[PDB]
Amino acid sequence: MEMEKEFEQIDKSGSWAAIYQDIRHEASDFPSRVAKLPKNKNRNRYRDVSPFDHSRIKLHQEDNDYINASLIKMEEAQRSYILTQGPLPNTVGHFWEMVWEQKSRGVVMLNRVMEKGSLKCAQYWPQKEEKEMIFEDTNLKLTLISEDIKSYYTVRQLELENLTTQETREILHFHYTTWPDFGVPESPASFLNFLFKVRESGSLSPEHGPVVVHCSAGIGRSGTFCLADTCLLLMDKRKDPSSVDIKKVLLEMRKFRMGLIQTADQLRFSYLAVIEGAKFIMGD
Ligand SMILES: FC(F)(F)[C@@H]1CCNCCN1
Repeated sequence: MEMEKEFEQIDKSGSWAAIYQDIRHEASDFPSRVAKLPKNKNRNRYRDVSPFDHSRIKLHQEDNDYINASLIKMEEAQRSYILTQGPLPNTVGHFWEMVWEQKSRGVVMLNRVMEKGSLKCAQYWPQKEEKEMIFEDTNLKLTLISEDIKSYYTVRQLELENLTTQETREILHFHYTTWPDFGVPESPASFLNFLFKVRESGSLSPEHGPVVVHCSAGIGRSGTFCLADTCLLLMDKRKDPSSVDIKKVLLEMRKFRMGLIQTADQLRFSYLAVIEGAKFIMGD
C-alpha cells in the first residue's frame, strides 16, 4: 500500500499511537547479558538501553571489550550503520577507539551537548585548532582541522592519530544542531538536506567502515536517520518503490538494536521524511 495513502489514513483516523504500540509489541527480544555485568554499569548512560549480545560492537582489547554500540546490517539495501549512545566522561576514549578499529570515515551527531538544561553527552571533540585532545586510556590524539557552520548543521574535519603506530586518518563530524528540545521538526526539509550531505561525503559508502550514529540514547533520532536512509535506498533499487513497507524495515532494524524510534511523533516524522525525500528523486 503506497505509504503516502497509509499516512493520510492514519492521520485522518488519528491512530499513530496504536500503530506505534503494535511495533513495540512485535519487536525482537534478545539477551543483553554483557551490558548488564556490574563491571560495565558506568559504561551505560541509561539502564533501559542496552546493545544485544549478538550485534554489539567489541573493542579490540583483552581488559574489557564492552561499549554501548550495535552493528545494524541491512542485507537487501547493502548498508551498515553503527548506532551508539552519546559518549560519557569515562567512555570518550572507547568511542574514538571504536571509530579507529571499525575504519569509519564519518560520525553523525543528532543532539546538542546541553538540552533542557542538562548534559546529554560529553564534549568529545576539540573546539580550537591549537588545543588538541589526547585520550591516554586508548593512546589516541584528536585535532580540529576545520569547521563549516551553517544554519541547520556544522561539518568539521578532524585528524585522529593512533599514537602507537603514528598512522593518521581524516574523520568527518556531521553535527545536526537544530532538532528541538521537545517534539520533532515541523518540516523534514533540513533533516533530508543533512542526510544528502552525509551521503555526498562518502561516509555511508562500502569503501569505508560503517558510519557511527548517535543522539543521547542512540535509539530515537539515531533510529530516524538510518530508517529514512535505508527506505529511500530501497525505493531506488526495487521495480515498485510503493512495495517499500517502513514498518517492516523498522522491525528488521529492531532485530539489531532495541527501541529504535522512541515515540509515535518520531514514527510519523520518519514517514514524512521518506515521502518527501522520494520526491527529491522522483523525476525531480
Ligand atoms: F524488510 C524488508 F522490507 F523486507 C526490506 C528488505 C531488506 N532490507 C532491509 C529492510 N527492507
